[PDB]
Amino acid sequence: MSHHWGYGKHNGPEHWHKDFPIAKGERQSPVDIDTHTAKYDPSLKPLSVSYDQATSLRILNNGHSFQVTFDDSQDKAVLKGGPLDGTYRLLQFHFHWGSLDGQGSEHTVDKKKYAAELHLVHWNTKYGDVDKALQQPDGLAVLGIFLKVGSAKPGLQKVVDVLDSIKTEGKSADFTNFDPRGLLPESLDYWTYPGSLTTPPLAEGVTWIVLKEPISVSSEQVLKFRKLNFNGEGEPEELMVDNWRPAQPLKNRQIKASFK
Ligand SMILES: NS(=O)(=O)c1ccc(NC(=O)Nc2ccc(C(F)(F)F)cc2)cc1
Ligand SMILES: [Cl-]
Ligand SMILES: [Zn+2]
Repeated sequence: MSHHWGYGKHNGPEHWHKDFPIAKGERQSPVDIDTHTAKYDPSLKPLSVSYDQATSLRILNNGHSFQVTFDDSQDKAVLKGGPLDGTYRLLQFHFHWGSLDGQGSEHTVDKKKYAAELHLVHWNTKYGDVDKALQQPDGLAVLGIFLKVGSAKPGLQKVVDVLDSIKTEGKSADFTNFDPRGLLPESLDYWTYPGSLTTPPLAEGVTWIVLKEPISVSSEQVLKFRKLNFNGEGEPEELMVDNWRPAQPLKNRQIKASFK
């Protein structure tokens, strides 16, 4: 609540700049996507999402989200095309969500907040490892996908099923043989802009690719997210909800759209 960065009144996003002054930088994320200002760019290529050989490893409650990690030693699950130059390897995905269904997303669309947001995090292979990539202005690409409540997303259910085994900070479980293709919406139409990580260290090295089409997840799926805990085992129970950073100033940036 004050012993480490987080999302509460005493350690949340308004405090982060003290340890990470780039929090007040020129290319911070998330942002509000004003759909009427975004520019259709007919020269953007279709996004290429190649996840058929993805090799998942573990699922972890890291005290700020839950995250599924992948083997990124080789080009297995990669993102290419769109605004990207070269090849970006999938490292991990995680979510941000709310306490109620009208908040939880980091990006907004014409100020609209979604119930949650999925981030599929990739790094640029030209830098050899993620640690080096994190120091570059084009080191990372994050594919952001909004979640709204509707019918269940079948490809999310194996994630939901394991959450009770990682309730508290520091717990992990085996999470091999998970196929992230099951998390995507039908359309790959997107907005893109240059930004940052949305958690410390807030590094300004991300090409954001935010899909226009949300996925629908069921009420029961989101309720299971909201049973996770921020705290470690034995500490006062603080439900892991509202683990989202609000929109940051756009400053000197243009958001581009892949679609008219
Ligand atoms: N919310 S967001 O999508 O903007 C976002 C925020 C923070 C990160 N940070 C990392 O993935 N860091 C990282 C992972 C993994 C490793 C490894 F263990 F592999 F070296 C070393 C660093 C990514 C994305
Ligand atoms: Cl604390
Ligand atoms: Zn994220």
